[PDB]
Amino acid sequence: SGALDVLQMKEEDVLKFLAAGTHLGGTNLDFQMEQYIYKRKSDGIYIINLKRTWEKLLLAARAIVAIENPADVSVISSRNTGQRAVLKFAAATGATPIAGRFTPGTFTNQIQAAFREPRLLVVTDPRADHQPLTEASYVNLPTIALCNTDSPLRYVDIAIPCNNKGAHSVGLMWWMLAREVLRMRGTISREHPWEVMPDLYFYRDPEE
Amino acid sequence: KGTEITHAVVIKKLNEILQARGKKGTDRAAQIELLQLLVQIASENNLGEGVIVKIKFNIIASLYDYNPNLATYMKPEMWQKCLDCINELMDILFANPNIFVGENILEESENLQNVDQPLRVRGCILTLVERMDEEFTKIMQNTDPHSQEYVEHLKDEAQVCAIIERVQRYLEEKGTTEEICRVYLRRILHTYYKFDYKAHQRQLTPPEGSSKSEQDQAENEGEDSAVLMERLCKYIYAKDRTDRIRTCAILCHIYHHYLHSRWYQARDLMLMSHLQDNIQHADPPVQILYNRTMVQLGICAFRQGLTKDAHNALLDIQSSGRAKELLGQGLLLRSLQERNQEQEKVERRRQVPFHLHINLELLECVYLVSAMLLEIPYMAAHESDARRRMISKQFHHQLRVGERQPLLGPPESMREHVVAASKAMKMGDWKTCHSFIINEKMNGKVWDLFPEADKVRTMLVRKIQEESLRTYLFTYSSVYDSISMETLSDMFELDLPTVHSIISKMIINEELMASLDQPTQTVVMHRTEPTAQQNLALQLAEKLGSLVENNERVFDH
Amino acid sequence: LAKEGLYQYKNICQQVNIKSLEDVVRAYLKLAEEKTEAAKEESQQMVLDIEDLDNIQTPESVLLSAVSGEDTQDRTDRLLLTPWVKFLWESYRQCLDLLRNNSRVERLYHDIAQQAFKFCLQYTRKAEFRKLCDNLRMHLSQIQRHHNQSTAINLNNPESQSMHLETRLVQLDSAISMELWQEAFKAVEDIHGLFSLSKKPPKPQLMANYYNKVSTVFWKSGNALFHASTLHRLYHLSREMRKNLTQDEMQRMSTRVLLATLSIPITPERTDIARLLDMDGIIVEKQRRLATLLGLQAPPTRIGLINDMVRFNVLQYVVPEVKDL
RNA sequence: AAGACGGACCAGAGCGAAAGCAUUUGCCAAGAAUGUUUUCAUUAAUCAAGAACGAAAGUCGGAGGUUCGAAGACGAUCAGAUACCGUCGUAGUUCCGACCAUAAACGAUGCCGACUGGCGAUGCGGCGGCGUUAUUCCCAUGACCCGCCGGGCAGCUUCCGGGAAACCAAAGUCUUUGGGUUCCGGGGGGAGUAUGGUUGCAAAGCUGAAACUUAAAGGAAUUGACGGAAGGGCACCACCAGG
Repeated sequence: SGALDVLQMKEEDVLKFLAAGTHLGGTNLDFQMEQYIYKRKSDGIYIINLKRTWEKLLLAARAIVAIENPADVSVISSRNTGQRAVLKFAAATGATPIAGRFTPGTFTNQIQAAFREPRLLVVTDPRADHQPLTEASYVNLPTIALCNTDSPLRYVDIAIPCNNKGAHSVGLMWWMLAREVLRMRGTISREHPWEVMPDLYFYRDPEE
Repeated sequence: KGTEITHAVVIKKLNEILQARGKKGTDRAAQIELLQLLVQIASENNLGEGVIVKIKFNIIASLYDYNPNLATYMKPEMWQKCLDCINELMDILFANPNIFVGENILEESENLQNVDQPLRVRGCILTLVERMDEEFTKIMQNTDPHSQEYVEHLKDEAQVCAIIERVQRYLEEKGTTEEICRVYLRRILHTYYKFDYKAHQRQLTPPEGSSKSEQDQAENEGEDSAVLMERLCKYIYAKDRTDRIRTCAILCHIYHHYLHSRWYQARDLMLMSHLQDNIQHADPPVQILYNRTMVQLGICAFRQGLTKDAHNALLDIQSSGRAKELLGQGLLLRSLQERNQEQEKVERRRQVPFHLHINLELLECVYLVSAMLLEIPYMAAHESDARRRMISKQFHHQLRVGERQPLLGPPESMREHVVAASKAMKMGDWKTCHSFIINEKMNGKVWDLFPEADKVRTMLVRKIQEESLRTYLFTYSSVYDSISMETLSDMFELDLPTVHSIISKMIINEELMASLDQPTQTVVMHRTEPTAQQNLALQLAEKLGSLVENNERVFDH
Repeated sequence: LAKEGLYQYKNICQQVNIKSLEDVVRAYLKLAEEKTEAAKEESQQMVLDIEDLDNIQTPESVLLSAVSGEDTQDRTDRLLLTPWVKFLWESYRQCLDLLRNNSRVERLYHDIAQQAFKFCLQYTRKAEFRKLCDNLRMHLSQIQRHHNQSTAINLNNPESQSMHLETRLVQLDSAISMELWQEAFKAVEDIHGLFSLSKKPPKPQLMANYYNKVSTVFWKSGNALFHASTLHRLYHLSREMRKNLTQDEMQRMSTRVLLATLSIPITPERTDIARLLDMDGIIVEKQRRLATLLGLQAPPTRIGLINDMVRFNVLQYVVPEVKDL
């Protein structure tokens, strides 16, 4: 797995999961995400399993790892809370950030304003990124999607359960998934955690 | 009304009350009143008068089931409807015997052997008397103490006890011996909290011009048939071995032996039946009755004035703060232990009626004062710079909670009357204790509780006089080298055969170096010395020096 | 009377102190009726109870008195109880009555002492006790709010004068002495600091002299070393008012000094043999400590405490029979 | 006074085989759901015949006719209106006891049984809750919340699958064709006419053709165009104010 110890959640991670609120989920019944739910709050708010978060945080990184290019890894964030995060994901991982609208046709559409050639897609919310997920399904593209307890799961390959909506739960996973790949391939090597905080991350919060 | 004919519809009109109860939803007001409609419509007699017999058997069953139905704890007027018709059914039964029980005298309308079992319905009539008794048990429990109406409901106990006579007299002792677990206990149930006050009106009313007719020679014997039937069914609780009730009876016999008889028997029967162990397996609400019993042992230790037994019957009780919950009245946040409310609901739906509550302020004045006259001359030996028997966890420690009170003015609390009399006991003046105890327990009505309390006071008069004479001798011991017997007979108001029993036991049992000439009535002591009491105080120290030095080698080897 | 009082908390914290003070008058008219509602049936049940015969009820009196059923009359006892929702709410209001409490410094602090002394002498001495602990806390925590409240405007000095009376009356009448005298001693000590805050007022100190003079009776009843403190504090704080107020009581002051001489030394030997084993030095410390409260820190002896009154020229001023005695 | 009818409350709700059922209250037996270590031991399934029920108008005979109201007629309407319209009104409506047996009795959609997906309600019963509220001195109630169980009403939602599409967890598990049982169609007519049967008091109901006629009829869906369909904008070849 790599260095198995910090790959079994450290309290630095564990607090940040609580700090970004990733453990929380929605209120909706699942049939593909209820495995990733730890428990539910009084009259229903789902505590997700951070074990399921981390173990999918490892393997979806390991899907990106041993691709010799982050250039054919197009990471996707239509949410503005992750647009700083995929900016700081592409700053750290080197992947291809996708902010905002997909502009339908980058994967189809010979005659088009653009064309991209990825291999794996990473998604903040497959409902907010369904237009990537359509053209992921069109031209044989696997897709990692951050899924909460209300997310869609059709055409969704390996899914990391997170709260991943609104809060810093978005920018923590991009802090963590860029952690996990530099943990595997980088100068934060040999499965060491980061020394870079998620304050280079979490989204802008227009300032004073 | 329902149907205007005889017997045949009426049993079906009887069974329709018997059938309609067994539902998840059932009102039972109509079930009661139609039975009275079937009383009057059975104007035929033994074609219908026997129908009333099962109607009165089923009125009470309809009256009883009517009030775990809305509230709660049956209303006592609904219970007095039970009290009316149980009386009325026995009024029928005294005129009845074994008719509509049938037993092939006739069959229609007869035969409680027709469905079913002619004694069992008669036996369940006795179980309807239980239903009169069970709600009255709640009525004695769930009615307020300060409420003067609680006394009004408590007046109906003799009316129940009348039926306890009237059943067993109409019995036909199938019901007696089969229910000798209970029908005998029904005789206990009106005995084991009863009083010597009526026994003073029974036995100590002089039978010279009062108990000359056979009227006071039948009702007073019924007052002591209850103290008879308990001994009559000691030997039947040899048969009816029934350790949930047998151990419970013998403790109530010990009640009768302590209160209703002489407490020498109650001391024996506790030693006799050995009820240290049976109480555990047999329903520890009987342990509450056991703890009620050894309290009442200490009561008749105090009624017989025995101070050690007032301390030693309050050994399973007053070595613990359990005695609050030994009447079942402790609070949940009284400590960090009493949890929870639902178990508190179980214990307090169970326990206890207010006439079954007792005076714990008396019990503390039983427990504290009894060792106050003991331990103070005892500690006056200790506080004479000679101590080896300092007993930890004692009335000494029950004194400590009242001792260190420099602000304490007038004695007003029950412990304050003890602690003031304790200081009066420490002065050696006997008279000063009597101001602090006897008047203040009349002020707090604690003396006002017994008819024997004048003797109990007079017993504790001499226990103050003889023992403060000892603290007179214990405290002023070094300079008393000649001690009178003529003066001390006049001083502490104690006659010579007491004083000879005092002063010899002051010389023999205390082992004071003292010459005595009882012909001359003179005690000659010469203790020698008070500066060598420090030599005794150092031999208090250095003897401990040799022991743990030896114990240093005892553990290590 | 409490849910509406929760409005009366927040609705009448709206600066109509005409309305606030009149409701304090109504806060007595709360209790003025339901004091009498018991007090009618105090007679009227006992009209019926004497009309009832105890001779026929003698086995029920055995069911009463051997049980100690103690036939109280709940006609009173429940009409006794319902003005406690009227009483205790106003005490519970009092700590929250900040920034002026002058409808209550004038009235309610003393109206509590008015209402308490009725119901304490009627039935409720234990409902007195914790309430006086409650009042002392709702004295203290109300001060510990410090939302525009001081003592030096003589706000807390009549709050003292009410609460001191609330202590000293029940103590003398019938109370446990260990507890309410601490409610007096914690009142007297703090308000000695509040007198120190409010530029020592000698007339509540003359009341404190009377609080000593009360205690001189009580410490000839309870503790001679406290009486060694208090009778020495009785006389000189009066002798200050002989100078401060210029008392022209030349028969009384010549006879209060002989009152101050004779009782003051008499401290015999202790009789407590167990208390010597039970660490007398803790007790004499409290005998010292509440004498430090009164300002006569070490409890003075037999003879040298006389000599305080002898060296001071008031022994000359004794009505001369005692002087000869 | 008369006779009529219980609005609103009143719903993707209930019950009832449908046709159906809206004042209260009572009686009467019924039926569903639910729960059920109860019982029967497979008694089950579906259905020609056969039978029940089956709106309405009609009719049979009354009551009834307040109200309305086929007919009916005007007043008005229009080239014509008998119609809509206004007026008056018969039968009818009202209701009883009959026939009638029909309806778009339509959900245009056999039964029963099986299997295949997501959610949130609601009527129901039973259950789970340190759930709330609520009464009596509080429990046990109930109102209600979360959850569950069903059998419901159904809804929403998805390459569940299909379908000509429309749409449909059924209108899926069909060419990879078969759960069982009943019913019905073979392009369009002529025509439910003829013909006979047949009932019904009749009105009419039911069973049920041929000659001849025809290469189209039909269905969805796309696209136009149209509208006395609806919603948008603009021009003095359109208005306004005007000359």
